[PDB]
Amino acid sequence: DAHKVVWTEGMFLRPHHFQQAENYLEGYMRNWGQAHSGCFWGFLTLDLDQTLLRQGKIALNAASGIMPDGTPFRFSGAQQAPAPLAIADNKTGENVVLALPTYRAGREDVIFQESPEALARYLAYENEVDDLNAVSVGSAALQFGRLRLRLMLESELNAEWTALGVTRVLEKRGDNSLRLDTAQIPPMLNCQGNPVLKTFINDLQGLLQQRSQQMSQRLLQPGGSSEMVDFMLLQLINRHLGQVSHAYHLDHLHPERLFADWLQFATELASFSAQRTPEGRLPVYDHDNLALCFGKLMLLLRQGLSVVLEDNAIQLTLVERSHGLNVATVQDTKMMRDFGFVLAVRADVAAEVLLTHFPAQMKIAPVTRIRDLVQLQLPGIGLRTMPVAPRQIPYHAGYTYFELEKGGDLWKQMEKSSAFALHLAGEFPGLDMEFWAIRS
Amino acid sequence: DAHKVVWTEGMFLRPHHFQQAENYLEGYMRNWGQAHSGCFWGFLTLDLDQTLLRQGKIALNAASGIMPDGTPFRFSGAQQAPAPLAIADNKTGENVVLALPTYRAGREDVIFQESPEALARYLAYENEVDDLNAVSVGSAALQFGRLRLRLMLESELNAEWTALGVTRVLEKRGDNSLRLDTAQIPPMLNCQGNPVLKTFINDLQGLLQQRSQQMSQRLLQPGRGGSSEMVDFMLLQLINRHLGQVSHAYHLDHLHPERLFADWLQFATELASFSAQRTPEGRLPVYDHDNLALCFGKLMLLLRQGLSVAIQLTLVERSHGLNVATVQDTKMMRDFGFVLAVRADVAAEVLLTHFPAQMKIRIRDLVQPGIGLRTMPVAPRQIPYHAGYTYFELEKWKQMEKSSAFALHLAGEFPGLDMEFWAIR
Amino acid sequence: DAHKVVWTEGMFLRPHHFQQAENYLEGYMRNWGQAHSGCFWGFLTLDLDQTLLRQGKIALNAASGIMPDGTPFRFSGAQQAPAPLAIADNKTGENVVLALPTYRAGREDVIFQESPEALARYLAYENEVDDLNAVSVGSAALQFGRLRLRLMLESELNAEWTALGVTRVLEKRGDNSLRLDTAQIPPMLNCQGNPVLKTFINDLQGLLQQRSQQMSQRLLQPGRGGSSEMVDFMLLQLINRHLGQVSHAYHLDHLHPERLFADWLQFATELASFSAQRTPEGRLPVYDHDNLALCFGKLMLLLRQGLSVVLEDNAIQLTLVERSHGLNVATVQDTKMMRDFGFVLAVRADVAAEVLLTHFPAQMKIAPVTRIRDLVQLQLPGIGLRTMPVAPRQIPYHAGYTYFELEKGGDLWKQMEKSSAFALHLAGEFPGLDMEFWAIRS
Repeated sequence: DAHKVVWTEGMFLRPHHFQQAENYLEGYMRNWGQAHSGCFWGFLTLDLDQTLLRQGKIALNAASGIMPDGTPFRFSGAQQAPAPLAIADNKTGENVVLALPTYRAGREDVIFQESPEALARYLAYENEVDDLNAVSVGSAALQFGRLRLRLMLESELNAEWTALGVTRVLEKRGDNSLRLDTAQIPPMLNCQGNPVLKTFINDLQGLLQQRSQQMSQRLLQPGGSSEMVDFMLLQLINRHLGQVSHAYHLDHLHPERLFADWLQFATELASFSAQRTPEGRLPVYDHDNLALCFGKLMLLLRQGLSVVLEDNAIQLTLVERSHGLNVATVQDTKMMRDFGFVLAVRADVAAEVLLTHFPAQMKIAPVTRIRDLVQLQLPGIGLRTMPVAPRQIPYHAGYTYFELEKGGDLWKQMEKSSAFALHLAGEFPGLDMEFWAIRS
Repeated sequence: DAHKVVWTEGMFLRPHHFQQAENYLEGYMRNWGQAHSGCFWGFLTLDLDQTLLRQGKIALNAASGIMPDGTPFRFSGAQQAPAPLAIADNKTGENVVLALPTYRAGREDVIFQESPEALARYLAYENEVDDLNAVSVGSAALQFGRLRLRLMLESELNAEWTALGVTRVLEKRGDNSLRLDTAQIPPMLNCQGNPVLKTFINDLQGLLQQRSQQMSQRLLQPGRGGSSEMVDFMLLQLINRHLGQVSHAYHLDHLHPERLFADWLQFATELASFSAQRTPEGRLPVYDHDNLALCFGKLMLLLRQGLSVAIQLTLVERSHGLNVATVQDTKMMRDFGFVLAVRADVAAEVLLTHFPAQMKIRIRDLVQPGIGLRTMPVAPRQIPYHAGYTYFELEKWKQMEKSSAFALHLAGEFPGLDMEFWAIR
Repeated sequence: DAHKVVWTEGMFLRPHHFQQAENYLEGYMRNWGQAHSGCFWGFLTLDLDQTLLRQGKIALNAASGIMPDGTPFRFSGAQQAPAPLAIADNKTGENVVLALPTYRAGREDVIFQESPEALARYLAYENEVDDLNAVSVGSAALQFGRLRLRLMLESELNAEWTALGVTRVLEKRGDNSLRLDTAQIPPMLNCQGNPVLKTFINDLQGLLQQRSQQMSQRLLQPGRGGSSEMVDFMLLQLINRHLGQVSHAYHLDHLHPERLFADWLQFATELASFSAQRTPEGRLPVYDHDNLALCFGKLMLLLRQGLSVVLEDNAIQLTLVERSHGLNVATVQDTKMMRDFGFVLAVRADVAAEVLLTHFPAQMKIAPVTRIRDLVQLQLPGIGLRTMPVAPRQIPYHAGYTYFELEKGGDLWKQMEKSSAFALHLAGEFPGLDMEFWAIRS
């Protein structure tokens, strides 16, 4: 905590005065900045040297940003950059970072001669500079500070540094070339300065233009609920056409802002999943692991933008034919395989009667075999008693639920069929049945 | 790129030291600010002086903002104000700007006598100031730096300046005065700072309030319904969301135009769902901080389109039993339906049975039956509320798609009669 | 008007140069900062000393933020905090502020001797500091400046001060202790610096999780396919968007209140679509940085009205937060809650009814977090669960669920009463389990 210097008349100026006055004005600006920005550290720009990478070292041609302690930085050129960092010929799967010593008054801040692991924040160097006034006398030689930025392994870090993550090496091959994890993303203050973020945006805009035009075309060429639900999705997509177009053209865009919009998009999208609500832990923004959090977020977005809008459960209509014989037509070809089936049954007999006699007297089969089953006296599809109404169908007190058992040669003919045939022998007083299909 | 000045135990102090240290601090600030603000330059405030515009002279009474290079500034009054720019009868169609020289190390940016060709950033000047301490000896004359802010033509600009658009003269008239394109918008850091942006916000608010009351009123009342009904409720939700958004924008003391633009853009593109395309068509507007009039101009037109939406024809008397229903367009006659609002001092039951028969709509041929008239259980909500009336829909034939007016002729008496005739599309 | 200083060659140096130079630089940064932040003043952190509340004193342990005039500040410890403010016997319902005098060139800005009624911004003090270089000779003694922050009454303010609101004194008890209006919210720069804002977020999230769970389950079942089902689906959609929005808010380490308000206002005005009025009626709530309790208060109301499925506050749902396998934790939001409310578990599972009625009440052990685990290994009982033959009229009744009231009484109940959360562990043989935990006012 750096305080403001008092300057009195008759005061003898010492280097400390300026040193402390700099400390204070820096804290002043840092306090102002940190009070109004929540993820204030990371890279505005970062250019890693790809050629140097063949020689088993990580170099930075240029970079700019803010360190975790609030220190701003910017360097362009090998003379200005941190020492390249060589990688062991055995170490593997290590995170590399760009670190800087934390300020401390209990230790020297500026040094004039480099040192292995010295914690000074600056290195002194000399440079001639012009006076700035029109009237002047010549130039002057000053000493300046050079932030002691440093590339090192994450494992080498300790409480005396602040670091932005830069990359991760996965392999030092035989020929000394470095295999980087091109997926790890650094802390970024601007999505525009990282290529992965940029194509997250670019990719999403493409998904949205694509499904936007698929839908608008079909809604333009059919009035059911199915149509309304689709219009609702198109509406949600259309909102995010504008949003992501703005993100696509913006010169500066903090990733947190982008992530907030897209997380809302993803949870609203889950409305159209079969579950109707987000499932499991939501992605949480992590400014120092953007790759993990935008990765999960992008998966949800892609699932959501690829979902086919579909019913999870529907009631089939029993249509009466000959005495005791009902037929329920399946919607389409694929329903037989994508669904399970439950027969709900109410009757004014004891449950003991229902459970023993009803399955025995009901024969379910594809229409093509029901006559054979009755004429030859063979069972149909099996019925399994469910303990309680499933959750996808409405509870009706008094009803007993039976699940149709799949598998076997009879069920295989059912999968080729378009209608169930339910032929019941005898009678049950007050009998009522519902026939339900539930997605698997 | 300015670096930290190192101060050492015996050092001999040169103005260079202070000068360089100020640069390093200013650039430390600039670097923090620019790391976290995308469109960081523009005006917070701008008060051009009309009084000087009868004189062919663009002058600012006051301004505050940040230059495109990051330089903060603020001034008010004749003294601190940059020189007014007097303009030529030559000039028509050009932007005026407020500019500052860039800073390069290879030239002075303090000068002590003014000279238009100098690229110096500050003009030095004299002022005496008191000590801030309570243990003081007295005041002291110092030299301060005045920011050399230029009012110049955009054509005059070159790589050795940065500038902010201030306006753009379209006409230097014969009356030694100019007409300004009041539709041009400076780069703004706060929407409340510029009147065009403010009227943008106020006008979208009023229009959303209008459509909001418009749509809710219809949905509140019973009516026939139809496929549009659910769509109308969808659009009202969307409008209801933006009533809050725009109210917040309306009340904020500080709002950056980019934030406003990003919200309105998603609005416009969701809005397109309720247009015939079902999705936006063409190329979206793109936010341009230095051309706010164009981008917002486009967006605003998208919005007015999305937020845009029954007529009573006079039953003119010509005789008893016959009134003319001159439709004012033959176009009208096949896309609109037509309804008879009818009330008579007679029993409800008979007016529902007889009146459909003694009023048919070549006609006096038929008088010596007419178009089907169907009872309308619920009145359409587009017709204004009329308690106690019975509504009749004229059955949709084809003699009158080619004619131009209806002829109603009713058989005799239903005392105290009243009648309205409406067309709905 | 803090202009730049011209350092010429051969200039004679005086204190004034450095003084005006710090003015100029401070003004540079302040203009930068203020140009890009509305509502830039307030607290990031605020720690009131409760122990001193008991002597008629308002004292700040620590605080940080920005004053309305642009001045950042940070302090900690009684050595640096402002002098505590004694509240007189008669003040009641008065606002206490943190204040600082405004900079004026016509007045001295540094004083060396504390005095009352002096509008100086700084108080000079002596300290000694090492050289930051290694070419160092040794430490040097300097005079630093310390911000003259001060706690005072809102009524004692004038234009020579800016101030941030800290709290309101409602009553000075007989024993000279003070009771504060805990509902008032200081101007805040981070929602996470204030407990009341944090619980707004946490409450809204739990409501959205509750309505989301319930509505989705109803929409899973096929309905009539009419407009009423579409309305429901439209609302779950609106709830689902804000599940994500509030999750982000809940997890952000730093979030300015104005940003949160703008989102919630839009949420509210779109929710009015589902009200009888179909559109907002009356004056909309307006963000007020210096009265967040008021403006958020109105917003929270609208959102509770639009989302509640019970009458006023006859009942409150508790979120069962899963924290292990079979273990859930229902935090209660009050210490009074456990003496004024009944407690019910709405349960449904894919087991046989006779199994659910017998096994559930035995296999679900309910107790306080501290006292849970032993019971499981100790195989002792927990709070009893009584089947309810009619479901409460105060909470929604899902046909097909069974409702168990918690048996009150015993000694175990007392431990709960003084606890702040239920712990529930269940011997898990229950496919399809869905539960709701409700508290019902008596």
